[PDB]
Amino acid sequence: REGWLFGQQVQLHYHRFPDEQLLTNLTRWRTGETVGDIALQQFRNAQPFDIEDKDPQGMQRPSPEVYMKLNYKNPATISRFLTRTGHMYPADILPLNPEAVAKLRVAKAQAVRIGLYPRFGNPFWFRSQKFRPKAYQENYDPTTYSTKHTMEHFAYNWVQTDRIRRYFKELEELQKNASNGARG
Amino acid sequence: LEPRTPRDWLQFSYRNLAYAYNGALRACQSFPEMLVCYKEMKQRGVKV
Amino acid sequence: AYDMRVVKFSPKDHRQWIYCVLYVGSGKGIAGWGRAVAPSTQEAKKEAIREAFSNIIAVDLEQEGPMYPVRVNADGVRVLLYPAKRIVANFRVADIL
Amino acid sequence: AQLPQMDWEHMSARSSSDAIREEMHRLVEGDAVQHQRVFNERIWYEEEERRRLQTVLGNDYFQSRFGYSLVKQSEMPQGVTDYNQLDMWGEMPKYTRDMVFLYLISRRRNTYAVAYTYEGKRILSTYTAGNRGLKGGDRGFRSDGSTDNGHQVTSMYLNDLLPKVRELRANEGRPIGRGEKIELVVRVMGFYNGRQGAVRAVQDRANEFHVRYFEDITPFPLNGPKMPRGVFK
Amino acid sequence: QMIPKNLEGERSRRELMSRGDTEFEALVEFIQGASYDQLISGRRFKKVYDKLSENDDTFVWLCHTAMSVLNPGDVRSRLVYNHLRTLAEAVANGEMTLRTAFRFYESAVRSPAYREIAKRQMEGGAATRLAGISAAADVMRRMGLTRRPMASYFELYQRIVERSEAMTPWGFPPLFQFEERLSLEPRLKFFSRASQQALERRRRGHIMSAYTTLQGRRIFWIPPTWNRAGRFLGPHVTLYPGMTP
Amino acid sequence: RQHDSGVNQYGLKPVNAYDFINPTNLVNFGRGTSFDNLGVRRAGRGEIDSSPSLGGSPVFTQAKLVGLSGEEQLTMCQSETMALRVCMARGGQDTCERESRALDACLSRVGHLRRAMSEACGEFNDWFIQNVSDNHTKPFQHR
Amino acid sequence: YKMPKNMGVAPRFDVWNESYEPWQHMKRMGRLVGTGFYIPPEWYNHFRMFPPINHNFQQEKTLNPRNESEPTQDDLRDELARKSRLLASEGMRYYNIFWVRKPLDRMEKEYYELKRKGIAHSEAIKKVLEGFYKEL
Amino acid sequence: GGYMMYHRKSMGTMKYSKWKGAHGGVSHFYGRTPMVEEVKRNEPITLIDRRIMHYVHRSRLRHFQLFRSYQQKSNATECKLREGEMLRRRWHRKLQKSFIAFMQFKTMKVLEDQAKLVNTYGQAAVNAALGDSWDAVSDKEKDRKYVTIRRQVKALPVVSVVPKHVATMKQIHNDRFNYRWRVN
Amino acid sequence: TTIGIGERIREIAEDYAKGFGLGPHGHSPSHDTCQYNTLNAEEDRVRE
Amino acid sequence: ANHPNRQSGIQFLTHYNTHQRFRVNKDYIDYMHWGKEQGQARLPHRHQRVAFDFDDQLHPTRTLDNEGDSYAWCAEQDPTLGPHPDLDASFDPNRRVFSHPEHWNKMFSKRRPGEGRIDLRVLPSQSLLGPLMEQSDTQGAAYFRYDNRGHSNGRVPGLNTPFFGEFDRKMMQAMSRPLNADRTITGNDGRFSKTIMINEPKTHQALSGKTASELSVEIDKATNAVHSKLTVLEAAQSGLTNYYCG
Amino acid sequence: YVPAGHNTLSSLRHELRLELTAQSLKEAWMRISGGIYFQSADDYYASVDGLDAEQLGEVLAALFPYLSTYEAQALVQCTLDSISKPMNTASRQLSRTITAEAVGLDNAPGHYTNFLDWMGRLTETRGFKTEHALFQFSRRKFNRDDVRVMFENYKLMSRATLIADSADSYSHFYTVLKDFARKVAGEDSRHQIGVRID
RNA sequence: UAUUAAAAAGGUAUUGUU
Repeated sequence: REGWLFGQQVQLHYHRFPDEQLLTNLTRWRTGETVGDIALQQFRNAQPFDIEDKDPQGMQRPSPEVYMKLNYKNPATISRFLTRTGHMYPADILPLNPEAVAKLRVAKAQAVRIGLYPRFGNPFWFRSQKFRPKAYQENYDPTTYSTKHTMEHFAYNWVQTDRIRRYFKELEELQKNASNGARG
Repeated sequence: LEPRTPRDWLQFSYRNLAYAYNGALRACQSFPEMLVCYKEMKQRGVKV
Repeated sequence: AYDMRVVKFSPKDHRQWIYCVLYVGSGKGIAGWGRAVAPSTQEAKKEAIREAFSNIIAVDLEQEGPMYPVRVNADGVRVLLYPAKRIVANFRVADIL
Repeated sequence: AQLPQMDWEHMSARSSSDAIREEMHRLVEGDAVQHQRVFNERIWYEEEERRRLQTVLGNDYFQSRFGYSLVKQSEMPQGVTDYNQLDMWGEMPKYTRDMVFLYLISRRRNTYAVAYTYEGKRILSTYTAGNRGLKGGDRGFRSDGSTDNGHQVTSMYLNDLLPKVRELRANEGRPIGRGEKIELVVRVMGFYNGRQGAVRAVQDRANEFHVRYFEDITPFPLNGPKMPRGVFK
Repeated sequence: QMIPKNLEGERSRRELMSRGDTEFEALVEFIQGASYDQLISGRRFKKVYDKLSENDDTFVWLCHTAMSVLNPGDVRSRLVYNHLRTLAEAVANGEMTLRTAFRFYESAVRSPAYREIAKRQMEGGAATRLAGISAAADVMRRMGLTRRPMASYFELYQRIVERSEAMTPWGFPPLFQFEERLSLEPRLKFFSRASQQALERRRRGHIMSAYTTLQGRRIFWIPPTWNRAGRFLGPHVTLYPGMTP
Repeated sequence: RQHDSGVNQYGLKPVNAYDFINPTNLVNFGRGTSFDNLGVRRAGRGEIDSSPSLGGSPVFTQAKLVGLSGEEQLTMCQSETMALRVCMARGGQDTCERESRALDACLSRVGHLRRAMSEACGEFNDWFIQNVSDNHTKPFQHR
Repeated sequence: YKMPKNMGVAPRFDVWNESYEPWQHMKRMGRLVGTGFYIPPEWYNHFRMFPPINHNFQQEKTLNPRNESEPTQDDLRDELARKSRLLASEGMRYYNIFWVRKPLDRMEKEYYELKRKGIAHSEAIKKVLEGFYKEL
Repeated sequence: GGYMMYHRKSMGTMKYSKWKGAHGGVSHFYGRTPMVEEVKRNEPITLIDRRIMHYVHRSRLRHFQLFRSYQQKSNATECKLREGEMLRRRWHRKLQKSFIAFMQFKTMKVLEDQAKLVNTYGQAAVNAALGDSWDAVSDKEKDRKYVTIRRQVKALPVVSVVPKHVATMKQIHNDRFNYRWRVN
Repeated sequence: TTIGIGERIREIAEDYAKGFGLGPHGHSPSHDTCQYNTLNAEEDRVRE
Repeated sequence: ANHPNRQSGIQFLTHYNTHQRFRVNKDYIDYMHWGKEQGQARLPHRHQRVAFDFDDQLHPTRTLDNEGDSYAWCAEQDPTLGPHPDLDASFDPNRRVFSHPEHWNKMFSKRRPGEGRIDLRVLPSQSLLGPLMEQSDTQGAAYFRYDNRGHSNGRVPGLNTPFFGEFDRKMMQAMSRPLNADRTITGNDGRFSKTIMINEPKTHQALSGKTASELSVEIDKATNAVHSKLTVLEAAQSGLTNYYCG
Repeated sequence: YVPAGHNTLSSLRHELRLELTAQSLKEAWMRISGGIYFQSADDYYASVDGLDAEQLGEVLAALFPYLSTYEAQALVQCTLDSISKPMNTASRQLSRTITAEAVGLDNAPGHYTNFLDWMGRLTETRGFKTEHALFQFSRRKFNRDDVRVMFENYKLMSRATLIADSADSYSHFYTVLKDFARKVAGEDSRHQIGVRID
């Protein structure tokens, strides 16, 4: 018995049941720390992201317009699926629709036949970058396969949690300093 | 806790017991019982 | 039948692990069989006896035999229990039945 | 002290159905979805960025309309959009006549450098990590063509390029005397190690060479004839 | 070998009735190693540790039942409560395995049209666990699984609290989940007592550290004798003494 | 009961004929066997035969994920350095004039941060061992 | 020839359960105890009267994963949420107060009444939300 | 004799070696030039190429260009190794995804620590701890924050180093980058 | 612990202590669902 | 089986003309991608299975094309009924699921990411090519009333004519055995239960004299059997009546 | 989801609100005290070093006069507890017990909130700290001194008192580990014995 | 012994590379 996603033997989740944050946080609740608890509110039932492929082999990429604009006189929409050198992004990497792959191989290697795409290269690269989805810069697409990105984000937000903690502990240090400096 | 081997003697003196009975009383809250903890601090020969 | 298999606790250290098979049975209905591996004769015997009392089996003896040919396959040995007028099987298998 | 009863003309402002509305409007504006749990400084920065910068046909009509829901979800440009986004040579080199096109040919065990001119005039021969030494009777083949030797040899190539190319400019008739750099197009046959630092060596010399365009030409094998057998197959 | 004494009538019952609180008497025997004539021994501590962790099986089970069984009927209803009581009762007393008993639990008969009654009460199917854990604490306090009652509830509660922190804190790979052939180290067991004892060691060895394997203040069960002992002196000698009253 | 049922007082418990004809397997599974780890061909952490396996193939890039020793950027002192093109090009090795205070300020957070990320990956192995690892019992798929 | 490290003692991944199914122990203890030379465990005295459920076959034999084998381990308001976070949590902030009628609920009921009175989808959305905001 | 330019002896260099065609502006590589990048004014070409090389490295394009160009392998072995890589990548994607699906749980724990700080220290206090600029009523100090955050948001050119290419004795592979021996 | 003396003692004590009859709510105290004395509420009331 | 192309095993429970699933020249199984929905890449897809588990829902009935009336033909039913889960607009069990060896046989090339005989015979195109060009100033065939033949079974009570009575998402009446020579009664016994379903919708369950004489005997033939704990007596309205027993 | 009524981008320069909330108190205080935060009422009280409860109760019975006597003290405690974590005291605890008890069986279907409250009720018993100690002992968060203090507390017992405080069956575990209980629950070292002085 | 915050590897030998 293995799951499909990566082969897990369980059901990936964070919290199942309606209580499991309350039951975890009971004594706080009976002394009344959980009346105002926003830590029991934002994350009472936070479940993990759609960490999967909604359409894995890429049947829904590209968009229907892109087909009709995928012809031979269309290096502009060709070059938004080829590498900066003209290479196709391999099917494991950029999973394309089979019709897209067919139209694209023939469209590139016909544009290259009549010499209306460079026999090697990617002439529309930076123009094409606007369509190609800049992802690992600021926004965190939780369904990425780069783990360097996820670790930047886990750090940066752990950086900020530690930053709250730092600011307030040094303010408490300042308070105990002001104690002897103001009363004695 | 008294010393029962010459090791505990090294961490031991009544004048040090003073700083600790003071911990006792400064943490204590009522005088009816600061009464009994001061009774013990004076009854054990704590160097006041 | 006892046996002896060499056990290699290390490349340099080898032990003689005697390997027993035994069947603890009573024709009153209940009989299990245990095989064990243990370094000594009596310790392998005890280990197999406890494995047998784990593998204990019983039988609805109301029919005093199989009423239909049971064609099973144990760990490589194609077995067929069938109805006869009387126990007609090996010396060993017959004493098991 | 601050007595409670005194501040009243504000405490009926609430139970007046005029402030009920002016605060329930806020509560409704707030019930919506929000994607910021705490004060993000880059979200604040994004807000202030634009803050700085700025300083009916119902369903029936579109039901008969054909191309509507196609233009609704269309990702192509809508409205008058550019031509620098269609023309062939948009993100392409706009060369000049008077430019040196310097090749960096960095092979596996040797990395040489050449230059030519826009007409294909070789300005000097192929200065090599073997031709200037660096290769024969040395520490080994493992460093036959690493970064150090390649940098050394391209530095030696510029050593001659500067007098040579200024000589050619005087020879043709551009009295380019001083302060004007050499317009260089760096064509890099690469992926090896003799190019990684050779690039630094050409970069040390931007104080004489304005490199205009920077391109790599490592041919790729799509379907070409055999390459000499290795050891296994 | 963990061979329980085969009981008898009067005599084994004398030895067995005059037992008293074994967990305590183990603790007594562990601490008494603090007296002058004895040393605190890991063997005493470990006899304490096992005399306290005796009910590991029933506890890990009932925790699995409460917290890994989406929609367990109405456990507070005496039907499923009796399934629970009889199963956990035979999980202790060794008559059942953890795995088979959990299957007996999740398979016992509850109510006809079960999915249909459920999809009326539960959106995603997984009900509230308070009825479950109250049922399990009731289970182990009705069955005298513990001599000191609050212990049942405490372990039942704390193991759950501790697991509540894990990722996928309520899925268990059916193999490792309960007993089988191959298991996980007890630090990595699921509702176990060592899972919080999770740590590791840290070693700076001498230039000569493997040689001196006896030189330190080491407890010797098997004392060295001059036939194996090269120059070793004993665990009490101190060549480099410091002056002190 | 009082002990786990996959071991006997002599080793692993033999189940099938393979175990009974070759009982080395019950008491020997690599240069890091220990009587507690018997049969379990993942044994402890750091010792030999300890790697968790994800569906057959074993795992040895556990830090190389977090970014410790794989793609070390950490950027916290890195952006600081890359900024200080003065104290990057100076005798690059002082508490130089001003910016090496900020360099150590960034690195003071680098230290705590990487201790937190390392403990994350430690808990990651100790989780993935529970709920993903087959313990090498399933066949390879990386070939 | 490199085989999986721990392979030798792997479990038979399809028939490793079946030893443990409760029905096996029912079948196997029923005869052990019918013999009359055995004292049935206390769990048999019970799960004899309450035998396990019949059709909870394991996925390892019913080679069908989409099959909800076990009845126990079984498993619009999206927009009524994305338009008001106070509408969601109005009984469910710390632990779903599962016995009080909920505002999300009564707004679903209101929604359907409205859409059957003939107001379009988008407009029933607004009118539901405005009626909730009002009653707040 | 006549070698393709990806062969070892592509641009031979000796008395008798001859390179065909002109080499200025329009070169022989007019349609065979993969990656041109127009230099911005003064920008460092030690940055343009230290980015080009990292891209064409992560895209394992230099892997292939070195690989297929040296020894024309047996199609069997080329398939063997390429399939091996698609498969091993498909394996490590399982692992990356278990890691990601874990680190998002860790990050949810970071953010829930954030919301314990927020529900013991107050949300606006927390914002100040993050730097909510209350004491700065001056648009000038706001501009200072503006400028520092924008000089930081326009992240300076990051120089990603491309692991060196190794030459073992008989060059068993020129995909070699570290001294691991691979399956040949 | 005990190989069954305490077992059978608890069991005889149980079966002699089981209450039978209808209660004030309409169920034998071991009806499937209709619980009595929940959290000792009956002795609570009888104290109070 | 340890031969490759024999791992598919013995599948008698397919539909194919063989039991040896490795001899079926028809649907070579993609092995790396399938299985997300069917267990393993061997077993047939859940839209082609010929044998159904217990708690697993069997196939959905392909409704008429427009699928506006599949909810209007439960207008007889409780007003608020939702879409039926056992109904479908586009349930086709000859839908070939995509295989990588069948349609993208990469065998005869380097497997370099661009090569492969991608066969576009199987997947419904995503191009705007189609819906753009195959748009017509006329109407659709559903208006043109092009289609003869309606529904293959003629007059089905859920799709063509209104469904009266109850839905049967099990098969508790479909797997019913005739206890009568005229089949006016049908039976369905478990082990300790017996379900006696009057099957007589053409006359609105109005029992004839003979049928009531047979029913008086099948009712007590079941309520006298020894393994009868309960006798669920009811009407098997096949979607043709709302009557229990006229 | 961002909870209801909880504002995210709320600053301090953002004007102060009016609702008596824990969040409101905490942010207003962030403006007021600058940086003082107490982990409970008693961190503030250890800071004030000798100001008892009544010493602020009288202050506030004066400061706002329409308050009654104990109600002044209540405002005291409540502002503490609201800028802190609520306190663990036998006062609040007997309040909870007496009150829930006069409240009685509830109307949640399965006596649900009653069971929540009772799972709370025994969570703050000695037996819970007894067993918490036993559990921590099974984990070795202690040292030689702890072992010795346990031993000596056992020694101070007698036959009669053992026989007695065994009938509760947790009493004697607390009699022994009593110092360890106060340790494992008490985040403090009473012991820093400075220097021996002879 | 194939640079993880020490971690993954084979035998035609069956005390087994003399």
